[PDB]
Order: sequence, then structure tokens, then C-alpha cells
Amino acid sequence: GLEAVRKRPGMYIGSTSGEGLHHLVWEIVDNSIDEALAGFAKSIQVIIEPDDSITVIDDGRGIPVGIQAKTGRPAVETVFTVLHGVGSSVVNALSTSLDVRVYKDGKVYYQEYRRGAVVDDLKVIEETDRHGTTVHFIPDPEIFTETTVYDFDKLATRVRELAFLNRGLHISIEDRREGQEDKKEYHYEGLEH
Ligand SMILES: CCc1[nH]c2nc(Sc3cnc4ncc(=O)[nH]c4c3)nc(N3CC[C@@H](N)C3)c2c1Cl
Repeated sequence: GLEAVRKRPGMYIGSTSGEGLHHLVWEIVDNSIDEALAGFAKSIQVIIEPDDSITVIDDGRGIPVGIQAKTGRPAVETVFTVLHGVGSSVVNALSTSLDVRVYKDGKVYYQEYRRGAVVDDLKVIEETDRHGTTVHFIPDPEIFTETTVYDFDKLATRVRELAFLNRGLHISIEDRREGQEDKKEYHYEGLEH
């Protein structure tokens, strides 16, 4: 399964250099873009956390949490744990840790993984009035041996491109790292312009 991804990451993300490190971001963001395309997500936030980890927040419907008959597991768990807009499990495999929060039907559903392996069963941890999905991941330095340090300008450039290609979407990029905090927000207007 996902162990194959950890041993041959080059076959799944193209490179284990800085390029592959940034590719992880797009693999998660692309899923949020698909939910904007479906018509539900209106805003996406990408955050470089102070420790070079990544958070992606959207306000879509939230990844399905119901048990699938085919697997006997919550759909969201399968998304991150089974190899398949299909790259979530690859990001999981290549991260020291990944946590997902799904905001759906008044509840926050939470699951975490470590180097691709499930920590515990999906659990309701809070009540909420919002909807969407938040994915946070820490890229694995065992995989990304050259660099685990993000390039804000590189991310911002593509985020702007994504805003343009998905006209109407609100998408932002934020750097929370020490001595260089920054945020850029992008939104190209539709017919209301
Ligand atoms: C924060 C990243 C994020 N946000 C999401 N929102 C959603 S919202 C959503 C809600 N209900 C759905 N029902 C059917 C469907 O096909 N797609 C859906 C998508 N789904 C995510 N998935 C599901 C499948 C895979 N593309 C990942 C994600 C992911 Cl991953």
C-alpha cells in the first residue's frame, strides 16, 4: 500500500527535492479547488506554519465522513490511507504527521496519521457552525533530505495563477515564519465586475 510511496517517492511526486516538497501543497490544494469547481467552496487559505508545516483550509462541504460499505471505514479515512485530485494519501505517506478536520452537520470530525499510519478512529471532537475541510501536514525530512523549507514567493506565484484559472475563487497564501510574516490574498471577479 502506502509503504510503496514512502520507499519510491520519486515515482509519486516526481522529485524529493524542493520541487517535490512544494508539490505536496498542490496535491492538497487541488482537492479544495475541485470542491470550488463543484460549486461549494468559496475560499481557500494556504498557510506556511512557523515550523515549515502546511495548513490548507477550505469552506466546502467537508470530506464525506460516513462509513463506506466497500471498506467498512469512514470515507475521509480512505481518502488519506488508500492509494488512488487523488493525491491526498501520497501527501499523508510522505509526512511525519497529517491531521484532518472536517466541519460538517454541526460537528468537527478529526483524524490524525503518522508517516501514513492511522493514529485513532475518526472522532467528533467539537461542535461547529461552519463547513469545510482543514488539512495540516508536516513533510517528512526522511523523504525530503535536501530541504524541508518552503518558498513563499514560489507558493504565492502559483496561488495567484490558481486564482486566475478559477476566476471567482478567493485564495490566500500566508507565511507565519519568524521575521518574515506575510500574507497575499487573490480574487478575480466574475460577472459582478
Ligand atoms: C482541504 C483539502 C480537501 N478539501 C476537501 N473537500 C471535499 S468536499 C466534498 C464533499 N462531498 C463530496 N461528495 C462526493 C464527492 O465526489 N466529492 C465530495 C467532496 N472533499 C475532499 N475529498 C473527497 C475526495 C478527495 N477529492 C478529497 C477534500 C480535500 Cl482532500
